[PDB]
Amino acid sequence: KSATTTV
Amino acid sequence: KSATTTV
Amino acid sequence: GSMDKNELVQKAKLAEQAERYDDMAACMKSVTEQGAELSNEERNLLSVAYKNVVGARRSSWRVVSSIEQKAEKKQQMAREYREKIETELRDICNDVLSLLEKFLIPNASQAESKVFYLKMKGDYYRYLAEVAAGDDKKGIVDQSQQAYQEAFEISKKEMQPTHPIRLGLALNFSVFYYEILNSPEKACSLAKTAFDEAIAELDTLSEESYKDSTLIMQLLRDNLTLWT
Amino acid sequence: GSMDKNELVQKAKLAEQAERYDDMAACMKSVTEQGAELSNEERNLLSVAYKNVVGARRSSWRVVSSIEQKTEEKKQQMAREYREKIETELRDICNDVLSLLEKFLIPNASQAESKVFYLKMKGDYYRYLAEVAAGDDKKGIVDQSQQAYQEAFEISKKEMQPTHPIRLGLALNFSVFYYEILNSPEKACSLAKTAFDEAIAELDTLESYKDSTLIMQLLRDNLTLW
Repeated sequence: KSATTTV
Repeated sequence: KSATTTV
Repeated sequence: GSMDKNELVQKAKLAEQAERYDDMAACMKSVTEQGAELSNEERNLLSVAYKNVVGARRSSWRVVSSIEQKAEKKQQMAREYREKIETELRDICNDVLSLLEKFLIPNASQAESKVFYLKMKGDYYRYLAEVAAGDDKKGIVDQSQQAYQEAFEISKKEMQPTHPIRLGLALNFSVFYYEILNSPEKACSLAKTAFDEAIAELDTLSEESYKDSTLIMQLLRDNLTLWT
Repeated sequence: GSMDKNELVQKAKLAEQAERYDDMAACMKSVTEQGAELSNEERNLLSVAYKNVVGARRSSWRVVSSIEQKTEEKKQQMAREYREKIETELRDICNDVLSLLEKFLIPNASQAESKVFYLKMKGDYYRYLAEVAAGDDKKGIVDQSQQAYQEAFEISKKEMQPTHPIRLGLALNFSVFYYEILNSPEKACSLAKTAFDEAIAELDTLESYKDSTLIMQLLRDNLTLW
């Protein structure tokens, strides 16, 4: 899927 | 620590 | 006066080391409910603990929700399990969302806090929209758009396009439009915009914001790429 | 007749995919208690689910048990009680597996490689129970392991080529038992090398290929850093 914020 | 079985 | 707001922040960090996020999230829920405003450290510990906790469920959700589609007795086995996780997931979202609207958001001076917590609000309502099914769906999809917009406009009038938080906001927001609000148009619209605008002052990003700023723009761009 | 032993094995594999081992271990506990003997697949699903579940606790245990001493009062009691919460959480897992082994698995396994496999596990979980074990009852659990391991070593040491993974692993975990648990750095390498050199002799045989080498590597990695 699409990417998003993480750390 | 020392190693041991896994998978 | 019942309890010690500080030992909790510690337990939260000791839980992180032991990699027990469910425990870590609980310790941070208790801290937020103390009323005080979350310090940058505590604010991260919170965002970290919950994104890790809801993370496992969203991941498990997709996995099970997939093998569900791909016998009846053989599918009902998978159907009910995805509903068990789904509610487990819906619970996490509601605690954070409450913790946000009732304590965090209304109680945050720093505009970058008001956009940070508000990004979260947009985020968790979106995860709640992903697993969301039925009619109430369109309603939660809206709570997200608004929470994200309310934050975009705040950063779009308070933070340099190179600032990570605003970049991330643009990133997650754009993804909301693509996946959730089935609008592949508006999807890249803000993706590029926030990206090109970030490139302009790219030569700034003092050696501080520097990394995270670029990391996101990369994702911002990686998104744009695989969207065309 | 109160339930479907098969759907459980399925739920156990659907839980693995979704990476929910606590769920996975539960489904396999239910399967073992059905009485039937565990097929090679079901047997792995069990070993996998539980080693993954106790794994998280042993790891978290060390982490918290460490920062406990370093910050060695109100700041230490915070960490002390947390390691005791995990410890019992860990002790529970071990007791379910250990019971599942001595009451169902071990007494009901034809294949000698099963009798040494399940018995290896018995030696393993009693050892994890010995790691976090404190006090007097300690020496007692440390013994339950040694014996379970020995009872298995001798079985493989008279039933499986020194190149067979399961026996290699048995030698591996056993040797580690002697080093870390039974503070005997002597006997530690004793079997480590032995099972290793003996494995090298028919090394030109080995399907088993990969796992066989993987272990011998660990077997050797151990010897090196020991």
